[PDB]
Amino acid sequence: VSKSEIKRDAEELKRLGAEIVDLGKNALDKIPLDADLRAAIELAQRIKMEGRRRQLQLIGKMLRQRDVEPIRQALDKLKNRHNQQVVLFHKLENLRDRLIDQGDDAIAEVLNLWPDADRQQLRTLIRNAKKEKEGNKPPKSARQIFQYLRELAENEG
Amino acid sequence: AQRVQLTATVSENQLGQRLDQALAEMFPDYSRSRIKEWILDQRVLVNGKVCDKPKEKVLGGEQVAINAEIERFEPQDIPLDIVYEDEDIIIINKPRDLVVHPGAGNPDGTVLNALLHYYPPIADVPRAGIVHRLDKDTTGLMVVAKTVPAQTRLVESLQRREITREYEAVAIGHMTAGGTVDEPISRHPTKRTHMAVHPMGKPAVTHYRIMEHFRVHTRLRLRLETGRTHQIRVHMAHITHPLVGDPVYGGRPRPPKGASEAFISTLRKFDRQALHATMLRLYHPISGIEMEWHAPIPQDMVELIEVMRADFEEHKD
Amino acid sequence: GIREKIKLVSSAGTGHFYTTTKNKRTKPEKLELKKFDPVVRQHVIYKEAK
RNA sequence: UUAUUAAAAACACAGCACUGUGCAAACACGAAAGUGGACGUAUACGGUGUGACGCCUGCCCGGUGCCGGAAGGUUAAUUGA
RNA sequence: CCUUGAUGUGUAGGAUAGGUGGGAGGCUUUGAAGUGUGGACGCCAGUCUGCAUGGAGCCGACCUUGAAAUACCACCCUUUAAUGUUUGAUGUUCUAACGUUGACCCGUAAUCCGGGUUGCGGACAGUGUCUGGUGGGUAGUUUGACUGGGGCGGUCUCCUCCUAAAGAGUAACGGAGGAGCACGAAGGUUGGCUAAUCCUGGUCGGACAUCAGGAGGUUAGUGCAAUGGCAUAAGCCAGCUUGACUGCGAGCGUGACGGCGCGAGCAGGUGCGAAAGCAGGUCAUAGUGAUCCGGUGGUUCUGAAUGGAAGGGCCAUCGCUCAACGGAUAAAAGGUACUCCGGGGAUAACAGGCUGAUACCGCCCAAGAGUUCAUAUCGACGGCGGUGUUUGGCACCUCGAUGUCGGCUCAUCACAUCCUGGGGCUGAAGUAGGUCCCAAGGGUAUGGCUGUUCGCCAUUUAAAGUGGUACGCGAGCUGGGUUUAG
Repeated sequence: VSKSEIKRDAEELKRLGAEIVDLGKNALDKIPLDADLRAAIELAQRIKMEGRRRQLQLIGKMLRQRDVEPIRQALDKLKNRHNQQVVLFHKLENLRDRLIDQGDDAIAEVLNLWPDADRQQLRTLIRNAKKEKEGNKPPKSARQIFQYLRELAENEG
Repeated sequence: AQRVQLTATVSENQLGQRLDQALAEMFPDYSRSRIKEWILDQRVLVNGKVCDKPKEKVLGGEQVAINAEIERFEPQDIPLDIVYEDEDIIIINKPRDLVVHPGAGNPDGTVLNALLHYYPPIADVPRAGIVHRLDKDTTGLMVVAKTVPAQTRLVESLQRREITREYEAVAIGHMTAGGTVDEPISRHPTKRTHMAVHPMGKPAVTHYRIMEHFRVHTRLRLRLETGRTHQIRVHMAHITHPLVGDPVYGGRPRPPKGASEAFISTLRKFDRQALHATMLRLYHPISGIEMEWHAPIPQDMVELIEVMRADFEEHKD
Repeated sequence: GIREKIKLVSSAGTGHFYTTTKNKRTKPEKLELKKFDPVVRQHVIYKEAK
């Protein structure tokens, strides 16, 4: 509706692209980014400062022509700034004590709602979780419980 | 009190939101504020545990159980001054502070509830047989047809504007002569309890006459055609001559020069609207013979005109 | 914007390629197009249209 | 108190409250020594808000600041399959 | 991390079923089903196992399970048991580093400092280099041009028609708009064909369904906004198709130029049709970005002693919301009434002369209302003029200075006259009146409110006039409003 209205909208997308290049390689693969865009990211930091502007012009160019919300939404989870991400972790730890203290009454909800949960391994993990807590041993396996639930949270496959 | 259990399971699309909202969609009949007060009452269990913090974030996999109570108009005994009562028409003199139709906040104690107590099966006719509305702060005559064929004839008469209605009012200012006012009216743009004159409003016609004047006030007789909500007040106020003692539509208090202490007390004592209906004319449903009735001047108006008569005869004379 | 720029490489062993644009969304199939190649002085097929 | 247009309702004021500070105290002046605080010791010192006295200071932790807790995710220098 | 053997209880179910393939058999007298302890897993629900007792054998679709096997052969996942390897983390003891603004002694008739003993901490704290985080506390900057306002916005490039005054070009806060694509077919060739709208007839079927017969040869269509063209059709359909090709390209046009467009024709290899010929994109005009610097391929082009290599160069190529679109940084938002400096009437406000949109004043046209009777008195729908003291805009400026509003003193001028004066008409009996004309000689108020101009009120007279005087008068006064600094 206004040429300058598009301008600030496009410029806002430009600084978003400048945030992707300023993000580490290990966390770069987390976002569902296409290979064509991904390949342009690695060349962006290794190019000289003036070429970064051209690369920033590149990154903005084919990022506007496609959908942006899933990329922005996925980036928000990694930054842990989207509201649904932090509450998801709240319920993820809310089912820990619901499961680590009983071990039988909490598995029903997980299997009924999530069909990719390996109940063969989950029961054994709770067996170790009960053993370490009862024997007042350091929680060397409690961390792995959260990783498995977190991994299955976003379709581990 | 209706003690009925209420247990439901929250779904997975209420993620990251509070407690008051979550129960609202799953229970459409109860909204957030109704849910809020019962949460503070320590009578709602979530996951088998009672909660005290309505601003908690609940996502899913929880079983909420509400174990508490839940819950046309009950008639009430109200004194009514019957003027004329028979099998077809009911003429009643409505006293002060009595609304003709109950609303949200007055389940019992109104004209309709009193008429229900006065005659139990009166609920058969719609609206218990009332045909026109009137302000509760204004006393006057009210007409109710007993039988339902009389309801059809009465509403059709007002559509053709056949029934004549008369009002007695007291206003401020030294009036000069009568006349007619024709100004469209709609709702006030800002305040929701005011019905102000609007050029693109509903067309309206009202006539006014004068019987005698006073110092800075007047006693006047007038006829109203359409009995809409507060029609008579605004059309009298659109000529910047507001009614005496009207708190909503009348102007700010303005005692006259050299007013006695008793006169100022009377305006304070007369803290209601200056309106009264004296003479009503109707056509009988199954006979076709006119009836005429008159309403005595209420005691507050008797002293109001008395104090103004003494003041006018003492200062100006 | 929606269009994706593509490169057409000769089916022969030479590395000479041509530049052009095709909409992948509507035509995802690889092109079967032959165009003149100066290095081989003949006409050669071009493939791998992204 | 604005020398040299504003002497006031402005500043300050004893009091009140919060917070920081266990002595080689906090803080300030100082590349540092060292000094002030103080040759004092939580009824002491510093910072902030208000400003006699009487009646009182109600609700809210959402964002920022502060404290504690850390279950978890991201994260450089470092080492070199 | 290297083998070492177990290890996987949602459910019906002989019952502590792990996923991916083969699978109706492998194993065993190089000595077995099934009975016991030892060690041990262990949710004692159950299971593995050295030993010999024992002296010749075990399964699997079985019906059921979402899923069928301790019938075996493998990649293996998780949990975990015991050695050896590597590296971390935590806790305890000590002193010899280090600290000690603890005590004591000496230099030393010394609250500095140093040296010595002891006590207390102690490899902590602290310090040096790098690094993560915080960091307007501090430092250097940026906040482009066009006009708008309580705060914010929009425009900057290209294209179409008109404005545009018949070569070209021609601006404005002039009126209408569009583009940042798309097409591997919607290009080329060859061949073929020609609609809107309406009449009659015709079934569900209607204002299109597709049409049979008709005036129309394009008012239809031409991917999209508009314009100009399009019948040889550029519009429509089908076969083949890549000329949307490589190196060029005389010549011309447009711009100051960078650039952009047209481009006959040559060499090669192609597609179409038999051939003559056409094809270097789309009917055309917007669909875009010069250079610097980055990725890829080629070029032994060069290769800081020799041979390489690294690097550089050339060519093609993808590389901009460089959108401020001839593109100052790769990297930058605001205020200053606390401001300052150098300039400008190149640029606002008040006043002055253009102006009459709006509104005030005069006149004319005169239907109608007016006891008869239009202008005795009004007068609807309109028109022509004048100061112009409201509400406005235009070029001219005193920014190296043009001091306000109001009050006091002082007045002056014009008459569109407030009184006095002379009259006309009167629906003017007299007084008292109303309108109009002439007449500026004189006079034309005192107090409360508010800084007031104005106005209200109180009270007099003949009234307490209207305007110019830059809405007079601060090199006469006043500083009450407006009033920098608190």
